[PDB]
Amino acid sequence: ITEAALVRDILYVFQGIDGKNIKMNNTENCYKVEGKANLSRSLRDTAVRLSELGWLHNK
Amino acid sequence: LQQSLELKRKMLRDKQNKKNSGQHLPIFPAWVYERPALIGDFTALPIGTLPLASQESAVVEDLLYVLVGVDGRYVSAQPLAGRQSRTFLVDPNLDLSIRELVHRILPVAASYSAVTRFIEEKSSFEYGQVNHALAAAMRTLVKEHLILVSQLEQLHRQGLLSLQKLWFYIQPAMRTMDILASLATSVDKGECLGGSTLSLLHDRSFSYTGDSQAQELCLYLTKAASAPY
Repeated sequence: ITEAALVRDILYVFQGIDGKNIKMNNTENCYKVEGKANLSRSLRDTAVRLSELGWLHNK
Repeated sequence: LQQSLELKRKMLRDKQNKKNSGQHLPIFPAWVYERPALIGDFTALPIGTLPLASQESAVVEDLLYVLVGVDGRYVSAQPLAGRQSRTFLVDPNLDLSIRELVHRILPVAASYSAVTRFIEEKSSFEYGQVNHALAAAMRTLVKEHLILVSQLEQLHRQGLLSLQKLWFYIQPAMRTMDILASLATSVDKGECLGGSTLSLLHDRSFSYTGDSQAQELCLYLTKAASAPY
């Protein structure tokens, strides 16, 4: 996967809508991204850091 | 649909035998109810194979049509209309995100189709002067909803509108439509007429006292619907 897709997708995760690559929706624990980009920081760390805005929106 | 025809006549008889000094109490022609177009509600590329941001423009076009009650190419209004709850069928093969956003945008369409049906069926003479003005002042807000979707069509023509911006623009009128549709559901369900549909408009106006986004709506509706009584 590519980060250009992560931007358009996490833009929906701010509204709370489930994403293409970011499947999980705080059902257990919190939002989580599953991907094979294997970008340690971009695929996971930055994405999860930004997803908690969507989690707060969900609450 | 068929079951309303009884109710109208059963009400008419009570007024006829009650009042004989005023004769030949009015009725509308049969086609006023039979014709389905008079009321508000009634080459396709496979959406699977396109890129994403073009699917967005397509669904936005179909939803801008749905807001006025007319069907869309990729989204259909289900014709069941059982009980009163309108339902819609989005195309099965879409991007999950866009599908869910379409579902979250869709309740204003279900809360427009019932709102127009209420205005047609409860604007016949039989339901009474108060139930007439309730629909007749709900009808002005239907017009203003049409104004809004016309402006959205202009913006969409200029390629300058997206589904995410649509989401924001339809929030103020989503509350309007939800208040009108739940209120219509209650008025029809209780078979309330006369002052029974002037009590319910008082109690729903107490219901929201600090909101002031729906309170002005309800206060205006009752100002207009209490002119008859």
